[PDB]
Amino acid sequence: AQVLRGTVTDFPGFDERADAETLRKAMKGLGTDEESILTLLTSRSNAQRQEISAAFKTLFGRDLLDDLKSELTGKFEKLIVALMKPSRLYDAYELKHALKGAGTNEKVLTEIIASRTPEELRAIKQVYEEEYGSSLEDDVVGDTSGYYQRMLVVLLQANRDPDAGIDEAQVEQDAQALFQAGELKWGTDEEKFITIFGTRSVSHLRKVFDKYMTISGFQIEETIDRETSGNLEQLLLAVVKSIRSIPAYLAETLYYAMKGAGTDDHTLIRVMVSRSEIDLFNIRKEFRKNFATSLYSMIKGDTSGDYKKALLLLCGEDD
Ligand SMILES: [Ca+2]
Ligand SMILES: [Ca+2]
Repeated sequence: AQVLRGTVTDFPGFDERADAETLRKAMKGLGTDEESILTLLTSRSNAQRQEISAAFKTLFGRDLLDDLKSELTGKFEKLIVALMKPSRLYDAYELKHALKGAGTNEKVLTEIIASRTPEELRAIKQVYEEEYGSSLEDDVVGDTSGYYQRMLVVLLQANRDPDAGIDEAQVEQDAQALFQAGELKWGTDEEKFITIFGTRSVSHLRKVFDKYMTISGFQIEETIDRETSGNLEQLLLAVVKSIRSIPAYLAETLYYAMKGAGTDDHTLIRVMVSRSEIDLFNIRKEFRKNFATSLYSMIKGDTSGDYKKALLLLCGEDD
């Protein structure tokens, strides 16, 4: 399919001492030059941002991060601070920040654990432990319940079959189980639908989604309802949608985060930063295709200020 790319890449002919001085010049004295800051950081890669941060410290004896936290304000500050976080630690940080006793944010839990590949989930599990000194499963387990928690664990095991010629018997039989499960409202034999959804391979599972509607008339997603359903049905839907296309799922997330009154700035920030160098371009295409409107335009009509200016640049084009 389309090759996978972000909207941010290495700045060619990058100078971390020159960068560091531009940034210093933009904060030194009363006031701030927010346009210099947002225009520089937005067109430097995460790796480069970290390099500048280091040149900052060596040529001025100050911490780049703190200076930005005292110079900057609001949603704008939140966006730049996110941009500066090492890409290796970003996903674990967000997981960690969501797991909070009874205040736990399941939406974030669902969204990162359902759209990340095994390779990515394994790395997040290594990093999390290193940083917060505890394993991710234990924290998930301690702050979640029911088959929701059980399915989070199966997926965290980052262990789903590799692709191979499909076994067409297994597909019909597997489409059958899921049909019945839907009928009984996803609240019986969880152990059975759970092994199917988190262990079968992506190609096998795309065949199954196909058999299911032949053998049922509607698409799996129509048996779940993304507004009222529980934790578990919400996970089931994210999983089905991410199987079909990660960029299509992240594009929908961005859409419901702006769609309406206000904006879910947290969600908009978390998806734009995190995917800027992976698939933001692809998310842009799906978005446009599926919502009949460019992402660039929705952001432009939902945000304002330097917050808006930096997000339009990360977006980096009108589709
Ligand atoms: Ca200043
Ligand atoms: Ca809105």
